[PDB]
Amino acid sequence: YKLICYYTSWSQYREGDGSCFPDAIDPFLCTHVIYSFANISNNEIDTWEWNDVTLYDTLNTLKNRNPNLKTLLSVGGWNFGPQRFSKIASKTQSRRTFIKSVPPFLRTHGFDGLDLAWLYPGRRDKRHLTTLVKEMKAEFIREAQAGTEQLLLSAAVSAGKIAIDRGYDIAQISRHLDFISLLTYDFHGAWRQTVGHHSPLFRGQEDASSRFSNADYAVSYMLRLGAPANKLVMGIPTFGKSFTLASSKTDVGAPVSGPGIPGQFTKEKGILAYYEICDFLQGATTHRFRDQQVPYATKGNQWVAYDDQESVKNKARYLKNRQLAGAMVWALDLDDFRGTFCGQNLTFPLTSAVKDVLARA
Ligand SMILES: *[C@@H]1O[C@H](CO)[C@@H](O[C@@H]2O[C@H](CO)[C@@H](O)[C@H](O)[C@H]2NC(C)=O)[C@H](O)[C@H]1NC(C)=O
Repeated sequence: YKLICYYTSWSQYREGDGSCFPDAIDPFLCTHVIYSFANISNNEIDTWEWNDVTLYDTLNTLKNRNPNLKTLLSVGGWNFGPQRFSKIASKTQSRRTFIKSVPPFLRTHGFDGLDLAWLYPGRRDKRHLTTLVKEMKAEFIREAQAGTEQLLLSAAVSAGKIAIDRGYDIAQISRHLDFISLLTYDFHGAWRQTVGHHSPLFRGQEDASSRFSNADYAVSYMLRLGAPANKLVMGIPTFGKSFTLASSKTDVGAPVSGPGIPGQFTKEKGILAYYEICDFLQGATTHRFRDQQVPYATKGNQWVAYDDQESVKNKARYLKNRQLAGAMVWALDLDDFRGTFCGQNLTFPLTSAVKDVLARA
């Protein structure tokens, strides 16, 4: 089973214990570590942060302790304009330039592959994505003739039904990609004036409208569109989504006035790291959706949808029963990487729970 873990560049700037460098990653925890967010300049892959080449180097040295560990560099991300991605892939000339620039860059910095994070091609890009993947893969095949191990090619793909139907030719891209990470953790979030969970496993016999907004439906739909199970990786989040309540109501359908207040370390409205949630829970009321199989907590006027060891173990069993290629974890740096906030002196408690179930079949 694969365990694919993202590390984010910007996590180094978090004050105090929140600061996270690749140095803190356990080399034996994951099978693949993906460094998040390379840029594109002058139609060529490029660094993002001022100290990226140093961090690339610190990350890739983990391979000295675990030579089976693979690393990938991810291009794109949220702060990357999808329009930008769109203009690059649309034009054979800018696209071929981008493609030819990738292998040498990957080789120079010690990466084993490229992860595409085009965050949402529209209906007009569907065809250009297919071309980009096809041609990127053909280039990696050619580049291996030089005697070094073929570069891996992956993509992060939306788990939203409409997003899938709109921008992705799954049957076509699946044959060229080594694995596909399903972003099954954005099924709700502040764009609605209600409370709700962003990563439920099952539908929730309760509602019925976006019967499509759960992990299970996303997985079944992808299988149906032609993605082979042995290439699909189910995303599991290590962060939570917070909301500020508009009333004293806390149950399903409770009105909302906006995202929750920022966490002391991640300083981003609407999101809390798992290590911040561990602190939040002290004095909070915990609940669990029986049908969706995920918990939530409340304290004062703050409502948090998150994943704990049990929800994470559950998702992992589920991907096991469906014979998927493995799990993807978004943000090693949002998990308790120091292992000093969540009671037990256990480093990476969410990710480890996942690894433990996987070590099982
Ligand atoms: C990522 O690359 C882009 C493209 O080079 C950079 O954006 C450029 O800003 C330059 C100079 O700062 C301006 O003249 C352009 O208008 C910008 N273009 C775009 C697309 O933004 C961008 O600064 C790079 N980002 C990082 C973090 O390095």
